[PDB]
Amino acid sequence: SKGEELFTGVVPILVELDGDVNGHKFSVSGEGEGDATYGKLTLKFICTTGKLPVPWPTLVTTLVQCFARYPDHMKQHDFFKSAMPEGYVQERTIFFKDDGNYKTRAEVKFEGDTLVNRIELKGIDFKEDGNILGHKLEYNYFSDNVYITADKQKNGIKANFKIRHNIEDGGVQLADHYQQNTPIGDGPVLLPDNHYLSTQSALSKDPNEKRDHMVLLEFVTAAGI
Ligand SMILES: [K+]
Repeated sequence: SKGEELFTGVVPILVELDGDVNGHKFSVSGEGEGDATYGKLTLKFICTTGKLPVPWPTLVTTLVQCFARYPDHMKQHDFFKSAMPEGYVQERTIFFKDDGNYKTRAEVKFEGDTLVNRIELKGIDFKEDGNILGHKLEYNYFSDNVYITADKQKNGIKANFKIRHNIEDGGVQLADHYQQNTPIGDGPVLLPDNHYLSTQSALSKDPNEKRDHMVLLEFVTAAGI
């Protein structure tokens, strides 16, 4: 595709989210860079409206799969880069088991030489003393597989996966993800064979930063072919 050549080096990334969860409104801004040669993302997010009303870990997935390392033998299955520079719409429902759900819609595209992810999140039916609104999740690390399949009728893809969010002194808060991506442009895109993205997210803090924030180091690699 044309789009693949946009990712051969280090690309600056901007993320902007507006959220509304059980009536609590909030915004997040993120900056960093992605190096798709290595599947490597480094990002820092700030809650610009003050204190974040959900746990940071629950927003990682929402807050640029075009930075996946696709092995050379799977380059024909890389929908994400094939949609660039015009981009794709990424939409999700995220099902928090025994709790509410997030519904997200994002546009991922280049603005100049900057890869931008603009997101609207709406969360409904959360328990106000639940693990999410009660801030009962650990802040550390999670890893999983994003199972991707073609959706020929929207000229895009679907995916699904499950995140096991660690509960502080406890088990796991499951977060079932259902995803669709559709190209923004009229251009052609690569419709993939079934495969997955193996993704590892490491969360940390900037010792100098007083705002509510999250530092993210993530690796994303396509596999399963
Ligand atoms: K938390």
